[PDB]
Amino acid sequence: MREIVHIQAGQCGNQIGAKFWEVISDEHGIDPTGSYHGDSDLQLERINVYYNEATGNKYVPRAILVDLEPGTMDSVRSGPFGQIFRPDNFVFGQSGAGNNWAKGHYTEGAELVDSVLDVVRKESESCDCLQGFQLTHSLGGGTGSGMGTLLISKIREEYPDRIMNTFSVMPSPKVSDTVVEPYNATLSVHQLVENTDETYCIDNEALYDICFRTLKLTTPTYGDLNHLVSATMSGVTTCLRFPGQLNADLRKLAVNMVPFPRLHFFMPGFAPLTSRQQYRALTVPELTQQMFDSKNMMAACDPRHGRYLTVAAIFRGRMSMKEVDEQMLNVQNKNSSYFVEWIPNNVKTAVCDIPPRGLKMSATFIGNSTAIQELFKRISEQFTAMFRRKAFLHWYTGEGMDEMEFTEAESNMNDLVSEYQQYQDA
Amino acid sequence: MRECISIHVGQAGVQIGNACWELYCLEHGIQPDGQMPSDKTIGGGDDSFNTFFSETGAGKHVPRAVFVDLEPTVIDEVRTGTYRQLFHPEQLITGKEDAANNYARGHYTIGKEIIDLVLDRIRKLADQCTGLQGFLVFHSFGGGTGSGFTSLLMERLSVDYGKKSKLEFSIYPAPQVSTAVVEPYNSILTTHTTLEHSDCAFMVDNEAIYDICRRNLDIERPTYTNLNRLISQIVSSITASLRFDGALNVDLTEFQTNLVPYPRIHFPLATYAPVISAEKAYHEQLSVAEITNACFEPANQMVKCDPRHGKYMACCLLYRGDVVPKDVNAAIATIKTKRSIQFVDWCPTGFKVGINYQPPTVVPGGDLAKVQRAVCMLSNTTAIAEAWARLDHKFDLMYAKRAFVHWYVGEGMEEGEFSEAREDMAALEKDYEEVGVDSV
Ligand SMILES: C=C(CC(=O)OC)C(=O)N[C@@H](c1ccccc1)[C@@H](O)C(=O)O[C@H]1C[C@@]2(O)[C@@H](OC(=O)c3ccccc3)[C@@H]3[C@]4(OC(C)=O)CO[C@@H]4C[C@H](O)[C@@]3(C)C(=O)[C@H](O)C(=C1C)C2(C)C
Ligand SMILES: Nc1nc2c(ncn2[C@@H]2O[C@H](COP(=O)(O)OP(=O)(O)OP(=O)(O)O)[C@@H](O)[C@H]2O)c(=O)[nH]1
Ligand SMILES: Nc1nc2c(ncn2[C@@H]2O[C@H](COP(=O)(O)OP(=O)(O)O)[C@@H](O)[C@H]2O)c(=O)[nH]1
Ligand SMILES: [Mg+2]
Ligand SMILES: [Mg+2]
Repeated sequence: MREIVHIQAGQCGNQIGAKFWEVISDEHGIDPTGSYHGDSDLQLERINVYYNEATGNKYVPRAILVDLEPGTMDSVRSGPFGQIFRPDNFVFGQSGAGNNWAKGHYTEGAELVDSVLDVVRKESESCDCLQGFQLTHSLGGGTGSGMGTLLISKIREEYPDRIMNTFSVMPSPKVSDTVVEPYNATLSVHQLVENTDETYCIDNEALYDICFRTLKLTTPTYGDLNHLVSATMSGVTTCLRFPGQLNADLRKLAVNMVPFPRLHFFMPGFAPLTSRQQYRALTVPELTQQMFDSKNMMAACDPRHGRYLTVAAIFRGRMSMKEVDEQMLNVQNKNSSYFVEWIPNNVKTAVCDIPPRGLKMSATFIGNSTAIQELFKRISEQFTAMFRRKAFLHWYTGEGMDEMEFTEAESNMNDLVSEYQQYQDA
Repeated sequence: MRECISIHVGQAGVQIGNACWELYCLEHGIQPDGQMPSDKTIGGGDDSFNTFFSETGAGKHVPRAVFVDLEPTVIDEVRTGTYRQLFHPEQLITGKEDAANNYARGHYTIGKEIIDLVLDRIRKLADQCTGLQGFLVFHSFGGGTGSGFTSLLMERLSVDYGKKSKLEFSIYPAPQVSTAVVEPYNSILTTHTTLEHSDCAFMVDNEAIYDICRRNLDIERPTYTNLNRLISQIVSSITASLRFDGALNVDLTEFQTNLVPYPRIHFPLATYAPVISAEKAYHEQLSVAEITNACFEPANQMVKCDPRHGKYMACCLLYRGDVVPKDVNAAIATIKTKRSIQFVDWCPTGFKVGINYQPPTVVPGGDLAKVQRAVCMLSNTTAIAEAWARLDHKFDLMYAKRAFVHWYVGEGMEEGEFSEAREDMAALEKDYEEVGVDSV
């Protein structure tokens, strides 16, 4: 029994978090009322990882919902699976965070953070052997970014020997709510460099482009973006939720994926992705080639602009394991230039028999590539374009922050970019 | 929670408030007696319209508003008007002698006698709020009360409600409807005194509204009633995000994040479309593309200035009615290819969009046609400093001769306050030049 405690914070964090719980509840046979009604014991074998078992053989997500305004969590509670969450695990304020990292991290968020830690402590105390935490949030707003990283720091203080994992949505001017998003993201990224073990970098620019160019969605909504994320989150957690040999827990995943402590930012990918053809059967070569294509990756970085340190690939459904190996070793041997030579056998493959709801075959990609520096470079450029003229800083200095904290955050992320470039040339 | 308190100061502020609250009642289905048969939450609630309306146990929906004037005849029309039952007598505050178009009388001589009562009444409204978000202050630049008492009130509100947000709707003077030669004096004095106490101010050039009414509504000589009904549509578009909720609805404070890059640079330019007579609208359905294009015609701006001769720091589009994002995006793409839109090099060039789904409405007997969709553009452009330059020049012409200054000194003001105010305006104009110069 290796339990994971899930936290979703802010608007983006709770919207993507709600869809993640809808998806995996269906996979494990849990209905919106928390009753199991599946037909396979594999659905229950590792259900303890994400669900508590309450009275009457009911399953309650080990999930905590956090926000500084009630709006999004009201819509979650009134949503499809809104009644499955523990009512005491809704922790919310009223003032909001105003897309302001300082409000989430230092003022408004600091008033609420102790109440979230009370619920984290309650869930942790009921764990046979807690392995760690997973946080869903965006970096471009105030609550998920500012309060989310505050929560990570306080959790690390109270559980220093547990794994911290995040699904972090990176902002992009193409799918942007406010101009201060590079400020909030730059301040948050430094927190993640220090206080997380694994971070999935989900770029809203990549999600939009996939919806528009690949899925042929002329006007993608946030709901369309969150549909891609929930499918991806289900894929990357398959190894945690079903019986398997590879990356079966958060710490073994980290040991396999993170060769240097600060370089723990992963590019996720999913296949298939196609326009609505839809009933057409997918073959192993087609899954493998799509899963490794940049068009299927969600960090808007070109992996041919860098090199893979480590890769994890997860295949779902009934397929030929021999054929999976051939195509996986095929793409590996044919494109050996893009895998670092000093980490032998750095591509690991897992297969899970249970496929998602609507597909017979699927594949999920997790890459630790030095090309992720392009993401951090874009944020640094957008940060500097405003900070050079101290633009919009009054929103933050009004909350007590000084300009020196921005300078230090700028230097920290440029250091991170330089670290990636060191190993890209290695 | 998230309540907003409106404060209407002087004749212009009060009469515009009359137009705004009448329009709000029509938009929300609130009758002149305050009853709202659709609101099943009797005596309370946390609906979106509750940001602007409190509720009594008898089912009356009461504006979160205070009306204040230093003479009684304008507010007396509210006390006996069609919507008299909407307000309780304590919300309508009057003196006996006005400020005589003299900032010094509104801020000092006459204003000091009523300021404490006004603050007591505002406190009574604030005590009924579970999460007060801030204040909306309506006033003219040119009147003695609108200029002098507003600045006194804004100063006192900063002390009593710290940094809680205060937004202005400010009536910029126009010679076609002006009543005082000294309005440039009052405008500069109140702009200087209020500058550090206001988080965001929407200036409304009476000449721009006057010209729109003449050109677009075929009104030969617009009255205040004509001007105020147009102004209330613009105010309603701006506050619609606070009073209605939806999935494409972007809160005003989120627009505000993009619109105010530096504390002093807090004067958005508003542009509204469509302004059309019923006889012209009866043929046309104006599309999303057509109303969006009209937002970049200078003739539709609320302040006369040339944004083609400035730089943009932000561009916000607030749609209401039958509008979907697909049509907005296509309209914006067309605009960027064909229009003169230059941003400063230090800010993103995108447009921030909000959509509020309830269609606009009009007051019966008005001149504006009821349309299926409307849009208010809020832009932060350096060109709005042109409005300051025109006022500053009229100030300089009179002050160089000290014309009319004795009226202010006679009420206790010093010449140093004039030059201090004028120098602040000079620095503000220079601030607008600086923000628009490319980085190095
Ligand atoms: C519970 C849900 C939400 C839902 O949908 O319930 C309302 C869910 O998504 N679960 C799924 C899942 C997948 C991976 C891991 C865990 C779960 C799965 O089991 C399923 O149902 O996929 C859904 C997803 C589809 O929408 C659709 O995608 C989209 O248009 C779309 C739009 C925006 C964003 C993302 C997708 C989908 C795609 O996406 C996927 C995911 O396959 C896209 O390219 C993939 C190929 C699919 O052939 C194609 C084209 C389909 O045509 C198919 O007929 C179908 C299935 C199989 C839907 C039309 C209903
Ligand atoms: N748009 C509009 N402008 C108005 C209205 N009433 C007055 N004004 C303008 O306001 C300025 C004069 O200020 P007022 O508001 O009338 O004066 P006041 O605030 O009552 O101050 P005093 O009467 O001097 O004590 C002039 O520029 C007028 O054109 C109005 O109802 N609508
Ligand atoms: N993919 C996705 N991104 C979102 C969603 N909602 C907001 N965002 C992004 O998150 C950032 C805004 O942060 P948000 O979560 O709304 O602020 P918060 O509530 O203070 O944490 C911007 O970069 C948005 O593009 C969502 O539902 N899905
Ligand atoms: Mg948001
Ligand atoms: Mg008057």
